[PDB]
Amino acid sequence: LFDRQKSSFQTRFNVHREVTPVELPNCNLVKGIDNGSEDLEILPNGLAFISSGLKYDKSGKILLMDLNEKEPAVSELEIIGNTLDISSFNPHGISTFIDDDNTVYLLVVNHPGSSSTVEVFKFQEEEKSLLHLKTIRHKLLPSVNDIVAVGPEHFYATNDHYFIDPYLKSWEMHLGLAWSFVTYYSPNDVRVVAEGFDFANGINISPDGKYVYIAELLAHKIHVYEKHANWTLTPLRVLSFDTLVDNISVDPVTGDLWVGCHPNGMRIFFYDAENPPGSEVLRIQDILSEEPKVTVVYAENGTVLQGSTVAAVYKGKLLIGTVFHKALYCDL
Ligand SMILES: [Ca+2]
Ligand SMILES: [Ca+2]
Repeated sequence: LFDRQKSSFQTRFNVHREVTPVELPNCNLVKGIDNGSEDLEILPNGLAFISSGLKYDKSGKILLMDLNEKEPAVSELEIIGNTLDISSFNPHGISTFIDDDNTVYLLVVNHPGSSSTVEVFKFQEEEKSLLHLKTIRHKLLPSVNDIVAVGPEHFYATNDHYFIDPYLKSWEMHLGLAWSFVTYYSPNDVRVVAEGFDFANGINISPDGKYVYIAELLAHKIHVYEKHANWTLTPLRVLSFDTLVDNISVDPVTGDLWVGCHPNGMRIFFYDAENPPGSEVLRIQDILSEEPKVTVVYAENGTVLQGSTVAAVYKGKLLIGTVFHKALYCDL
């Protein structure tokens, strides 16, 4: 006789939340993005990569925007290589890593069918193209959501579920088992570095490499860890929010986290065109201090932008992307 399941479900999914709008000046929908912009990452030179076309006649693709232009226009990056099947390319989280000779690597979570891999590409800037280097999969990478690169083929990955089969995983989620987990992957060594998560989702790292941040979507929490020289993670603190936190970006200059969120779990998980999900963007400053300063920078009911997952800032501008629909480019 335990209504505990119903009340635990109602809080994880935030079932009655209604967005308090927070407005920005000069918001423009990005021309050419209509099939999602689930993750994005901006380089220090202002080039932004965006994954798009995620599925749970328009393919998965990676898009490029040059945010130094006054009206940035998106372009599709061509994938070259014969080691990747691009017909099933279905991109999700992404990360970059810039090596010492200045080579830019792009890592992309890919879901061909219901499996996960991480695809490593080298960015060829002049040609506007991604050279495929390699496809990574692993038994400890069953259901990958996002990664943060710490080398050309080294990364921490979140897995949003423990199970791969879609029936199993959807039950796994509804029951609140919280068996999802985080994996450190390298050529030499692959191991679980944290576990027990209710829907681990965004992940990122501080600019000095000392701290890893992990979003726990359905617990509405961001976990902060100290990252050791040997890649171990030790819990340092946990932030709680009243919203479902999706992808984390890090401002390289200050270290602030910028977070894409879903106010209402029902509207994002149980989709319908008559009642679309809204959007919400959080800024988090001084995440190690006694009180982190948390600010809603943008929030709206979804009549302009539906289902924000990610946001990042570049030179006074905010770029926001979503799981399945548009993207928004605003003044701060
Ligand atoms: Ca990412
Ligand atoms: Ca995500």
